[PDB]
Amino acid sequence: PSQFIRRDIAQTVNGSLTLTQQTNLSAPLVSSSTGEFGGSLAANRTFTIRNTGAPTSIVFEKGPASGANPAQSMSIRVWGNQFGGGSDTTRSTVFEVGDDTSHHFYSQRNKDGNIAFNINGTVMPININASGLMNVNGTATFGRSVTANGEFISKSANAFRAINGDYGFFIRNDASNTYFLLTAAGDQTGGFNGLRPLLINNQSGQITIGEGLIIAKGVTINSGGLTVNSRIRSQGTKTSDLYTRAPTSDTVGFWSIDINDSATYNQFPGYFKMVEKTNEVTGLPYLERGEEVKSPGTLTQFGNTLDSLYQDWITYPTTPEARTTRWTRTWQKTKNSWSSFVQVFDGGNPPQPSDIGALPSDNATMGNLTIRDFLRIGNVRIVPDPVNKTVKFEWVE
Amino acid sequence: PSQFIRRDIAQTVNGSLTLTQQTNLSAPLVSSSTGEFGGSLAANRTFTIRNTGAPTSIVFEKGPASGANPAQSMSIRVWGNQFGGGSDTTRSTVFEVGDDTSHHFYSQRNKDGNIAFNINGTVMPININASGLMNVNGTATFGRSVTANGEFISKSANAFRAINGDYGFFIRNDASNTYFLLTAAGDQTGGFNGLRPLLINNQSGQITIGEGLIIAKGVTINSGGLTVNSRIRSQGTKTSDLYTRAPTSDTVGFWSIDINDSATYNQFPGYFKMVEKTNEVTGLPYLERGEEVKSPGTLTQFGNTLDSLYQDWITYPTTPEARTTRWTRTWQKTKNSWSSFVQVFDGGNPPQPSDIGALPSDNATMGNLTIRDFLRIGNVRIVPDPVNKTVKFEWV
Amino acid sequence: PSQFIRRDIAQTVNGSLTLTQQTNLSAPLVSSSTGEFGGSLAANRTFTIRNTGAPTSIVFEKGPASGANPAQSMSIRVWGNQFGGGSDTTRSTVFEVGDDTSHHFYSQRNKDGNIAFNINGTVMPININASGLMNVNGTATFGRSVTANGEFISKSANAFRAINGDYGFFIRNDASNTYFLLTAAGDQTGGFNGLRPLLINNQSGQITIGEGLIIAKGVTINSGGLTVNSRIRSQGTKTSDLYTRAPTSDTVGFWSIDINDSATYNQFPGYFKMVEKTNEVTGLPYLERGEEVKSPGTLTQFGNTLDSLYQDWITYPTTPEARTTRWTRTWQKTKNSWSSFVQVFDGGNPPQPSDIGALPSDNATMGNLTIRDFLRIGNVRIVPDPVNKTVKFEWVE
Repeated sequence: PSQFIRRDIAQTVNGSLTLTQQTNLSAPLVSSSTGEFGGSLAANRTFTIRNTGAPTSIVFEKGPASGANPAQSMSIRVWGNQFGGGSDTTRSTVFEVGDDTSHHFYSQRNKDGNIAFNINGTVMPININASGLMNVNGTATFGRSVTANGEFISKSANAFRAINGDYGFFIRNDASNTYFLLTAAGDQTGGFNGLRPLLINNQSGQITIGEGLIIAKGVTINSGGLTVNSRIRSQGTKTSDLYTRAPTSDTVGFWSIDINDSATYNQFPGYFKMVEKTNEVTGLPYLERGEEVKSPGTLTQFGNTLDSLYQDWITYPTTPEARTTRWTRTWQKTKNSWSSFVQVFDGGNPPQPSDIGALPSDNATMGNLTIRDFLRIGNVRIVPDPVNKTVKFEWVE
Repeated sequence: PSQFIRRDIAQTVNGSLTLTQQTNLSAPLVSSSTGEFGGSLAANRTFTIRNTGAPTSIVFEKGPASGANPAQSMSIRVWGNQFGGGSDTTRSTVFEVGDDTSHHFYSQRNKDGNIAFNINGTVMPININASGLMNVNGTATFGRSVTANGEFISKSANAFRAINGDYGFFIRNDASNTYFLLTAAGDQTGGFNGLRPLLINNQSGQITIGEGLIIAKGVTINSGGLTVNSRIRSQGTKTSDLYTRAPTSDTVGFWSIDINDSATYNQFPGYFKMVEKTNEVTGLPYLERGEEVKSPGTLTQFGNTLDSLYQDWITYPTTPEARTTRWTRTWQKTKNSWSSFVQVFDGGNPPQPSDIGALPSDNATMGNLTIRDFLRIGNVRIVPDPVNKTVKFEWV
Repeated sequence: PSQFIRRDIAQTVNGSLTLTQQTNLSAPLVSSSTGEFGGSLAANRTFTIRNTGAPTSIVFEKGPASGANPAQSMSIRVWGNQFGGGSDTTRSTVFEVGDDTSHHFYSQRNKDGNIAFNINGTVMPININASGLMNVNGTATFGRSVTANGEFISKSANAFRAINGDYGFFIRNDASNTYFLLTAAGDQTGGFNGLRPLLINNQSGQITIGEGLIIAKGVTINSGGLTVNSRIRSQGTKTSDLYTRAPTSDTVGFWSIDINDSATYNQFPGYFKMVEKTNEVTGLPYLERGEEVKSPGTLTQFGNTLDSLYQDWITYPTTPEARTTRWTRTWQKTKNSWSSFVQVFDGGNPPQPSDIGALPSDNATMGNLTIRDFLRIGNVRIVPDPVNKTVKFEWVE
């Protein structure tokens, strides 16, 4: 009648067909319902998951817990919240991959049009090459060098540290001063010890070096002077020829030298032996200069130029009866020579009557003497007697 | 004939069927055409998108703009340009994910066989662990420490900066000199102010410290000497026992001490009062020594060693008629003592006849004198007369 | 009869049907077998790949090597090894994308529940924003500034380097000392040259500056003193008023000045041209002062305070007959004046009899003299003759 199906015209089948043989189609299959295949599936070029009100997804089933199967099912879901009316409408288009516990990753176009790729864990690339910015909130470690075309800036008080062997060296800006500091040995990442090698006042720029300073190749203080607690050893260059050496631009200035070798000090002036004499009349001692004796001594130079330069020589005693005598000379640029050392006159080295043209206090001899008022010999006074053009001899008493 | 579908052998059906009940299959479905399901679809194990000349893709539709739908449709496409597509041939195999506007990301293998994973925006992981290298073209910020097993190199003139509080401190290599510099207060990322704490010349390595230098625990200049503009205060260690103090390795050298306290300066030589007298005969004045007067003074030492060491003591006046006198002594290592201070003779402090063994210029007494030529008394010469065995007198 | 298909009840079919027109479904399609579509395919909302023991995948075919086709096929596979009984069972759930040669990338959740996203090559984002840690094993390069809230630490002996123009400057902790060093010109990334600008001893903190030091705005040594090899030029500030200038807190201390200009040196003491006289009886010479002659000289100051301050003036000869004479003075704080310069007495500049109140040895005149024992004139001794209350004459031969 029409309870059987036609091969030639359109037809509506109201019984469930089971097809036990291969079904072939050469025209569109259009269903308003589901498809289920117990074997594999293939289609040409494009698979489209259609959306009529809910986000689209692919589900990868986990299957039995055996072989190469995963522990959880996963999905790809394409969704957003721009149209959902929540407190957040900024997740405009999201491609999210995850399992039953949480997403693994997603890409997202924000409502602002920018794209994010979120990874819910650790990203493990080989190389990284980012065209834009980097931020990293946690600790960072690099296995090799780090080069920047810009500046390195630290907001940590301990800012820059170099660790090698037993010690950390570091630069610390504590807001008041910037310090160059060192760790205890074996505490290389830790705090500063008690050493204060160098600091810089952040306000004034003034530097304090706290554990001693050695300088090679000269020092010049341009301004402000120098204060020293509590001695200066200005050590002159000691040469065999100090007695005759012309100064140079390198040897001008202040220094002292200990001339302690006889080959040198024998060329220099000595001390003088002194004999303590007694004035017969008054009993007061006076020193009579005796023989010169060569001695070690200190040579001290002063003055800063090849014109302005002088020296002092101060003998020091090394034998039990040795005395000390000082001597002076001045550099004579126009003569290209040192003046001859002259003796300083002092209470240990007094000028002698013959040095100055003074009559000795006793046992004296002279060419001539003029007496205006009287000469007394023993108890006789000799006085002028001009009225008789002679002298009177007055026995006293 | 029969135009009815045989239930028993192979049948080509040439009208459109419309199946209202569940359709079961137990053998392959094989179509040369499209499929469209208005409900969900499932398959076992594997889904293959066949490629007969155009790249394969999955399209995820956006649907109506409501609920949890995305604003744009997305696609996964597997494509390349090694065999076509304009000028680039190096993108061999690309797995691209994106929306109607642009890709979000892709992986590719290039023609040389290397893999890139491109993200068209911000990658936001928790941790990063890269086995190879890193390049970042833009500014970088780190929330905690940054440790490198290698060196940190900056190609920026301002190279390394430590900011804390009001100030940035920084090292600047300007190509000529390397400077340690400071910002103005509250300009911590900015340029250097006028301070010049320290620079190093890049050619000579000579250092200039520009805002003063304090040093503790000693200074030694190994070579090249020292030049100072424009004074040196070498301040000796003032102790109560300076008069008797033996030098030590610490106190040898040059210094000066102001001995201003009588407890100490009373131990040292004073100045001498002096009275100007006039020689009656010549009219020429001379200074006659009187009482010693204790006085503050400057003690200055010279010499660098326990052998080579001497001192000067220069009194300074603190009362209106006070004079000034210098005194000297030498350290005597072998006797373990300072020599006694001796007075310096100078124009303000001349020797006296008593110091030198000389007769005073008048009112004098002596034991004996010998006169070779003549003794004149008033206007009479007393001379010897051999032809008489005595003296003779001669007027004028 | 039942050689045709019934159109109104359930019908098992055992022929192979070939449908040449569009097939329309309005109820589920349920197959135990495969599906293959030579055109495109679409479903609504969800696609599920079922798993009955082997991991699920999608395969994207490369097709012919033409147009916009890829060089290799790709797949997405969701798989694991937790259940496989192998030596690694930690890869619990893996979402893996790759081609015929290898994976490109994968996400996984491990057995510990943590997520990794592995990229088998170079990750190329625009920006990076990591909420956790960063480790990079290879070389790192940064195009702009690098700012850390924490400390920068290097474990490299050469730790921090600033390159500009021809030179690298760097800080090197070699485990013994920390050095500030410089490259040769044009070797900006290389080793140190021979320069030693600054180093810090890691154990003591002592600093050595090796290529000279200039300091401006003053130096103070708080402790430990100063040693200088091998001279000190303490250069006083030379003003026109040095003769009368009161000291100030800036000018106290030790210095020397070369007073080489007559406008200034004519205000200071001169030297004396000396005149040699000869004792008539001994033939021994003695010097006395001739004319004073103004001269350039060295002015040297000593002392540290406005109380404790003195000066020396040492003339230097600039002509044949010129001689060096020294002069001294003391700052008198309570009088607010320098003492008058007084002449130093020395061998070149001895005191005269008239300076000391001594009788001249030659050609002397005095008011009175008392002789106790004898006066001899030529060959006659005049002696006290107390027995005859006079004086006795005694010719001596």
